[PDB]
Amino acid sequence: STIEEQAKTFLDKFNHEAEDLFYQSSLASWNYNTNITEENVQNMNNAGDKWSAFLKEQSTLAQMYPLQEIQNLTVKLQLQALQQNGSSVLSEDKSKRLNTILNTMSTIYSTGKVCNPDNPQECLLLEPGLNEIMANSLDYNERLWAWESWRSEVGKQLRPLYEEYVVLKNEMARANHYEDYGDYWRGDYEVNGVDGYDYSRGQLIEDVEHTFEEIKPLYEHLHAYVRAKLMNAYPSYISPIGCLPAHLLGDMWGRFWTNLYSLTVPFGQKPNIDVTDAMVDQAWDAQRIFKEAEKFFVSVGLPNMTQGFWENSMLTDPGNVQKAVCHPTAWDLGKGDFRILMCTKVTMDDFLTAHHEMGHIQYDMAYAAQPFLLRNGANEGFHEAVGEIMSLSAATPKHLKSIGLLSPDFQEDNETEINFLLKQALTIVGTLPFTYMLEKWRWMVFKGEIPKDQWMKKWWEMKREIVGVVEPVPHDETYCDPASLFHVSNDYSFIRYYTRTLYQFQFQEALCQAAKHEGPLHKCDISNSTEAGQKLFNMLRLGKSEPWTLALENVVGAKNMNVRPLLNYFEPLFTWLKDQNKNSFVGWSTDWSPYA
Amino acid sequence: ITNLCPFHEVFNATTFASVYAWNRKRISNCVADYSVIYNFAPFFAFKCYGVSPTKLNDLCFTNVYADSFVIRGNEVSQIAPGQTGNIADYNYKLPDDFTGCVIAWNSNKLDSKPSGNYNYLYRLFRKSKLKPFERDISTEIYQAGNKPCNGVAGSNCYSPLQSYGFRPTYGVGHQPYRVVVLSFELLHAPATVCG
Ligand SMILES: *[C@@H]1O[C@H](CO)[C@@H](O[C@@H]2O[C@H](CO)[C@@H](O[C@@H]3O[C@H](CO[C@H]4O[C@H](CO)[C@@H](O)[C@H](O)[C@@H]4O)[C@@H](O)[C@H](O[C@H]4O[C@H](CO)[C@@H](O)[C@H](O)[C@@H]4O)[C@@H]3O)[C@H](O)[C@H]2NC(C)=O)[C@H](O)[C@H]1NC(C)=O
Ligand SMILES: *[C@@H]1O[C@H](CO)[C@@H](O[C@@H]2O[C@H](CO)[C@@H](O[C@@H]3O[C@H](CO)[C@@H](O)[C@H](O)[C@@H]3O)[C@H](O)[C@H]2NC(C)=O)[C@H](O)[C@H]1NC(C)=O
Ligand SMILES: *[C@@H]1O[C@H](CO)[C@@H](O[C@@H]2O[C@H](CO)[C@@H](O)[C@H](O)[C@H]2NC(C)=O)[C@H](O)[C@H]1NC(C)=O
Ligand SMILES: *[C@@H]1O[C@H](CO)[C@@H](O[C@@H]2O[C@H](CO)[C@@H](O)[C@H](O)[C@H]2NC(C)=O)[C@H](O)[C@H]1NC(C)=O
Ligand SMILES: *[C@@H]1O[C@H](CO)[C@@H](O)[C@H](O)[C@H]1NC(C)=O
Ligand SMILES: *[C@@H]1O[C@H](CO)[C@@H](O)[C@H](O)[C@H]1NC(C)=O
Ligand SMILES: *[C@@H]1O[C@H](CO)[C@@H](O)[C@H](O)[C@H]1NC(C)=O
Repeated sequence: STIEEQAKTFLDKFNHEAEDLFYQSSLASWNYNTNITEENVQNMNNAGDKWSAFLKEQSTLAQMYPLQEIQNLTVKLQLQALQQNGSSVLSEDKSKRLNTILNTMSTIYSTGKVCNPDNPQECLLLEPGLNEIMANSLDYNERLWAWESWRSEVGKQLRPLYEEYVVLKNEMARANHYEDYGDYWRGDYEVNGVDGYDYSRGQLIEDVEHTFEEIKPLYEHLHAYVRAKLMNAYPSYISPIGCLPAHLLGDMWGRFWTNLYSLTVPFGQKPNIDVTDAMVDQAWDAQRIFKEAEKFFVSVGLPNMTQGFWENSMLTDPGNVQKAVCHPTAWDLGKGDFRILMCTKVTMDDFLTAHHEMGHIQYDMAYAAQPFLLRNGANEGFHEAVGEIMSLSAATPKHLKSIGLLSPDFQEDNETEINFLLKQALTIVGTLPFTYMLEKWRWMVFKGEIPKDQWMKKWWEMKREIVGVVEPVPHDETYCDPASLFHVSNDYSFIRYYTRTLYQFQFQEALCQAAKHEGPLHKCDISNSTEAGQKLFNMLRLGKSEPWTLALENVVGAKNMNVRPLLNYFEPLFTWLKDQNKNSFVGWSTDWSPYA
Repeated sequence: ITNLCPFHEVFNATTFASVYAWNRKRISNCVADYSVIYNFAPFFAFKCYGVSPTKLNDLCFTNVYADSFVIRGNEVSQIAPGQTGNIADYNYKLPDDFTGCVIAWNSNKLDSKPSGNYNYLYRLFRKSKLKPFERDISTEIYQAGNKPCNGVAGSNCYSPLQSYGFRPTYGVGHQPYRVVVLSFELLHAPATVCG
């Protein structure tokens, strides 16, 4: 008959085959992750090989149907997804070289170990001891040694591999119709074929720059306050108008500033909000915590878990000979099977992580009716924002009192609120300039504007410029500092966090306004409202069928990202920071270099 | 009362075949007692259309037909008059004036293995719709393109029959369900089946 029906039949067959193959692969992966054995490794390898092959032949067969004959605007989307995610255009030698480079990079990053200073006796790994040293150790010399040694020993090996990798990726992208790998990455947000909702791959850069230009002042005030506190901590090294030394950010790379809370607490004498002792006294356990999270999810009107989830999901550390990865994950094996993997302890951090993962589980359940190629979020930020809004809402003193863990006699005021806001800021605000810089540098290097001989010079120049952090030790072009990051080494996009940061606050403001909330935004609870839950579910059930711009309009009445919700959220801290920055000059100096 | 109409064969059979080839059993010349049906596990959907369930023993008909097959959990709502959807319009079509009851209960423990089940097939493509109370077993390449398939598979040439898959870990709505359909009718002949 017509091309549309001929493609519909093919999609109908592929939808049924892919579900079975994906279920088998996911079951094998879950079995290995809960049971680390060589036989499970082999099973995962076989399942993954079969799935990848099947995707390859399906994508190859899908090339027969031209796109210009389709007007459903849904079959076109499914066919485009299949083609994009299954097509390969590289020669066999180039593909083998690229795969070998990726495997070597992953192995080097995983097995990279640094040894104790000026000693071949002992060598340490990143996660066990280096992270703890960077988080807690206050020794200037020790932190500097760890930073320098780790960065050198990881980057000097991976620099030429990164050069060959960027060459191969640029070749592949130019073989495709995209201009370069940066355009290939930015093509995720593109929306075409709809009037009044179209999006262009080049508009993302302009929007990100505009948002950063609007967000700068809060970051600069926070930087001034943190500089003052770090001067109070370490007297001699820090300069009044210069950038902060890189090795004193409380972590390996400076992604998060959470570890500086002990040094930068505004009002230490006030008690901190902790319920670990209360949970210990009330004899809570993982099942009780998960039941509490499920009850909170039910209270807004969303459906709750099935029996299979409780029967199959593991929520405790096995121990003994059974060893499993304890990084919390939300698993969607498909075909109505949803599981959660997490090693749980009796802490408020795990209590919040329960809600955070349950949000992802609910989002996965929401779009179960959509086709296989559309069972996914609108883009790479919606899933994370949905996961994070529930964790944002579950930390309120009102919710803590309603559950009963928090004492009813607790009172809130100036200093509790300011401490909570600063603790949230040190985690949320700090990472945004770093993410923007990393994405901008990767886009520039993929475009080819920055030559290899000037990669490091430009890197440290914008380090002095934007984030206001200066290197402690000079480095030549031999090093590869960006490759020291896990995401950079393992080829993952990085703008999803920047998008999620704005999306979560827009969603939170929309839900709080829907729930007829009054007062400061940071004290908001949506547990008992049934209209915010209805709106959220209405957005969740769509899936990938509708454009993300249309979904965002349906939620918040806007077609683009905005920072005004974030500014409104952080205004009470902004006023206090303005008050406290009276005698400190705001702004860093790029000319300052700590190494004379 | 000697010749009890035996229903524990149409039920309790350990084999219900596939939906695309459903068995048909004619019950006649016996005394029918419907109380034996309620002796099994709780039924997922007990729906009677043309007769009150309490008065099944107070009225009787010329003949009774029993059909049995196995389908998925979430296609049960489609076995009903006036419903539209793949299974109903391609494997088992009911008439508008259907008089009887529809029986369906879960059999996950009995019709599932960890390795996978591929002995329960169903039809996916067909040239035209199905008339009420019709059966098709023909297995030919469903041609979708202009170029004739010539009896081979490949581009725009697909097999019509596609099999299910049943594992014990599947969620509700994908687990196998066993369905039994009872039909009552009239014609110019003595009824002779009741008691
Ligand atoms: C088309 O083909 C592409 C492959 O090119 C597939 O793309 C992948 O899609 C999946 C699904 O989104 C991506 O999976 C995501 O990976 C992230 C990477 O995390 C790494 O690091 C953590 C440790 O920090 C490890 O634990 C992890 O195993 C990874 O090694 C995850 O962080 C993501 O998890 C997020 O969501 C869960 C909830 O589900 C949260 O609990 C997490 O905390 C986190 O927020 C996620 O799992 C994958 O990265 C993509 N590949 C690439 C190369 O980008 C498509 O799936 C495919 N499309 C099809 C088949 O339709
Ligand atoms: C693009 O193609 C899709 C796929 O066919 C079209 O979606 C189809 O829309 C029709 C009418 O809305 C749906 O029919 C309905 O079927 C259900 C049973 O599934 C029945 O109960 C209803 O009474 C109704 O008849 C059909 O299911 C649906 N198909 C799918 C796969 O969802 C869509 O309409 C097309 N778009 C355009 C613009 O033509
Ligand atoms: C964890 O993995 C081990 C090894 O893969 C499992 O032991 C296997 O168990 C199956 C069935 O129980 C046997 O058929 C294999 O012969 C066993 N292999 C070995 C090497 O003993 C073990 O059962 C797994 N644990 C859990 C809880 O599933
Ligand atoms: C949502 O409703 C529930 C029940 O109507 C509220 O739970 C009560 O909360 C008060 C504190 O305000 C406690 O003293 C009661 O013991 C709770 N009862 C039960 C049965 O849990 C809950 O507080 C409401 N949510 C909000 C945000 O007010
Ligand atoms: C949530 O689960 C409980 C059992 O734990 C159940 O009684 C309740 O009906 C569920 N919620 C909804 C909305 O069905
Ligand atoms: C603390 O609250 C009191 C309430 O009267 C107010 O006068 C004071 O200015 C507040 N201090 C800060 C730092 O907000
Ligand atoms: C059928 O019934 C017999 C006896 O009534 C019993 O032994 C057998 O297990 C039953 N089988 C099924 C599948 O119900």
